[PDB]
Amino acid sequence: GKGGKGLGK
Amino acid sequence: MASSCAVQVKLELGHRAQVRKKPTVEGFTHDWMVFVRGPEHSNIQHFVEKVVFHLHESFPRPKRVCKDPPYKVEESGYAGFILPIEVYFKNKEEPRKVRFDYDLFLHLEGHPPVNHLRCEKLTFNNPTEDFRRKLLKA
Repeated sequence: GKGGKGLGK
Repeated sequence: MASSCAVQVKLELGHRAQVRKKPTVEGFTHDWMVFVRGPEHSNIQHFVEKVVFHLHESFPRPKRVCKDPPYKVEESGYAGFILPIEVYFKNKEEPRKVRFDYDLFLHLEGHPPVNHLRCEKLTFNNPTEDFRRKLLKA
């Protein structure tokens, strides 16, 4: 769940 | 009866993202837009009741409902995420809706901007006459 936000494909 | 029916409809899911020239006061580095539409300007409102975009919990009012076209969300943010999209149908029979887990990915700064198109085909075996009629107007 947590820390699902990210950059890149 | 002797007769049987399979109706197929085309949906286009997609998103665009660009790095901002200046980030927002909240620290949002990207502007993005996500959408659901018919191919080649086809009017899916004939059979679509609403589209619900389930944004990440960090956004205010994260359940964004589009009862009419355009079915889209325009936002600013700092990172990509999986964005569940529910497409509700104008019917009183199953399936009432379909869900897609949409990959709302953002590129890094100094990379080309995102412009993604995802193609989905829905199949309805033996829909009701009323629902069949709505589907084939699109």
